[PDB]
Amino acid sequence: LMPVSWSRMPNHFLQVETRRAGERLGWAVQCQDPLTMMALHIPEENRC
Amino acid sequence: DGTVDTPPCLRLAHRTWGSQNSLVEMLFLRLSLPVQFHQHFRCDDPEIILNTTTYYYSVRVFAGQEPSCVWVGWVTPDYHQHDMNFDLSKVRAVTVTMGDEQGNVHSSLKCSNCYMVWGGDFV
Amino acid sequence: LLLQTNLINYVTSIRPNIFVGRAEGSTQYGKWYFEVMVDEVVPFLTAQATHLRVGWALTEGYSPYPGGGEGWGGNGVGDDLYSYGFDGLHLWTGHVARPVTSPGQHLLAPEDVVSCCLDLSVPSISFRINGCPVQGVFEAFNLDGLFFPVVSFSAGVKVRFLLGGRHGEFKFLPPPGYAPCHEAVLPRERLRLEPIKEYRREGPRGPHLVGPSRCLSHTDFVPCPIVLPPHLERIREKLAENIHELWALTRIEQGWTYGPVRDDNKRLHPCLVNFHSLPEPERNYNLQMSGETLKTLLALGCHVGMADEKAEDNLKKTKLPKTYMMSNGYKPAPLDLSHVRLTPAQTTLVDRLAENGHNVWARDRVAQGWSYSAVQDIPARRNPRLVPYRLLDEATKRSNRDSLCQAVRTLLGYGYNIEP
Amino acid sequence: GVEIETISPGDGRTFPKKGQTCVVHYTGMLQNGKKFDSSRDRNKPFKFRIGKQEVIKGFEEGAAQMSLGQRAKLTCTPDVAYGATGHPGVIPPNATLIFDVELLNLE
Repeated sequence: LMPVSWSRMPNHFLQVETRRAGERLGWAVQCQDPLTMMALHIPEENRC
Repeated sequence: DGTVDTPPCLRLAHRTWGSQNSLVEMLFLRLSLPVQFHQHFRCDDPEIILNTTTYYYSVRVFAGQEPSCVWVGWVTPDYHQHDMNFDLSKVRAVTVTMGDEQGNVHSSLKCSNCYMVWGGDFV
Repeated sequence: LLLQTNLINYVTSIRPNIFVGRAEGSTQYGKWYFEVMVDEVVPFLTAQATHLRVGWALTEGYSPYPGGGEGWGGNGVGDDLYSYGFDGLHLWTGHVARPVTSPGQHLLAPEDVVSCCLDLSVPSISFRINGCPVQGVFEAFNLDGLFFPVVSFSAGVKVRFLLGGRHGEFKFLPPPGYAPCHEAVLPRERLRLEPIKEYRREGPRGPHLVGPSRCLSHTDFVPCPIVLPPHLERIREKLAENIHELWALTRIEQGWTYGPVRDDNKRLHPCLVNFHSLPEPERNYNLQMSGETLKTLLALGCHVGMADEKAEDNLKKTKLPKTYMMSNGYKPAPLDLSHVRLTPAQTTLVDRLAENGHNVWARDRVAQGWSYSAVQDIPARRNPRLVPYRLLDEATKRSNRDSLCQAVRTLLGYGYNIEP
Repeated sequence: GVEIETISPGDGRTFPKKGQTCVVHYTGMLQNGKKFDSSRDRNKPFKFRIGKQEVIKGFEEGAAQMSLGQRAKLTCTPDVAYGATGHPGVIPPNATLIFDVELLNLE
């Protein structure tokens, strides 16, 4: 078990819109645009 | 190599246990291939050995190593606790229980990310 | 035996700054509640199902990363041993779905309100959706760290938070024993919404990269705490008479007069004449507060010695004008400390004493059966300063500091020196 | 061995009758969870006629047991589909199948 490893940043992230609306409705959060990626599996370890 | 007196085996020996920057900390050994439990549960003689579903492996702690600082068992892939202060209290274990609308329970499942024993609990 | 490829969705995780945990020295409640109202979910924007779960998570263990990870991918709440998820019809924990028996069970449809019952005394997490409770709970999990609410979502999900009446408005009544979640906010930080363990933060001039977040520890909420020499035994009542005379000068400066009753609304002070005019419970209090701050003064390593009692006695009292005398006409005469200037070593030591004195006070208050909330509920055992001293905001931090700066330079005006 | 567990309820009254077509936006898995099939990736609402045994037996028996617009999780046993040999190349022998269907329209 080595402690750290080099991974790769993705090129885009989820655009999150957080804003409190109203003193009784509360804090709102939303997202609309979808972003997907391809993934390998290595099935012997279940680590994509 | 595996002999007539010894099974096929593999060891771990410390290189620098003497002086000159002898590093020592609690390292974690996992093997490389998993075993797979069957899809549904059940719910030597050549007859018994060709129908059996139960398996055995073995470790042998050498002399000069304390079983107080040895933990042996089984580990599922979603386990990433890397600490030098690990004791068996520091094992994740979550108990899931479900019941009816009456409140009487139906099942009590415990998932743990680690299934081991303590070698210090025998010697 | 080979590798498999697939398109999957992204997930993130968000939380408020509400980190509840228990320990031995527990200034916290241990049984909380909050609500989440879902109003806009597309079931299928992508090829994969739209991921949306709600639950609780630890601090030091749960680290969702935007790609890869354990399982097939898109791992979020309940996807390992550090969080416990619910989606409407499954209990997500340890990366496995658990089929539940809920009345009218379905996914998190719009116009639904889910709730999370949490207990820290017994390890217990429960849920109700739209007032209707679920038939399954979690047990026996570890308690080494804090807990905060988490919702993990895929794209195409709009949802709102219901934290407490000052911010949300609870669409259901909490079961008795469950505090509204806007109470565990720390005094140093307002309520805010944030991601977890992130590295990218979109800035003005380009995007920004951040380092690892510094998390509050598990035991950052427990507070912390001999013989007495005879040369300080006599001066203990001397500073005690100095402290009450300085208090009555502080009382008369705002408008407290000498009254037989103690009425703050009428501005009445029964300790406004002199320290001997203070009652015997207040006279014993002025001495036992004197012996406490001195036995801890030697305990930190500050060496004290007795010298120059003549120049100490030659220092007169502070001048009290006609405006300084209250309605009773008796202005107290505390010892003058205008000659003594406190050192930066003493300015360091004046904070370490007020840190200890406030935390040993709340240690008695924690033994008195009290816990923190942002609101002040005295019969419900809530005092808004029930934290350790560095978690206290600067105003009360200054308030005990200017309180303890009075006793320093007068004892320096009593001739006694302080080593560091 | 046709177990239907609901995911989202539909009309509750409209059911497919025989001699009729359906449009199902399905997807399937195995018991290990490996996703061997979908329909949305091909962006095509899959259609078929009931009764005429175009699909396997565990599929159309699950199909008439749904309402219009309902979303159901099926579980087809080994004996009801691809029993001994299984599909060549795709589905292994004696494999239990797990489906996620949705009746789009047309009964």
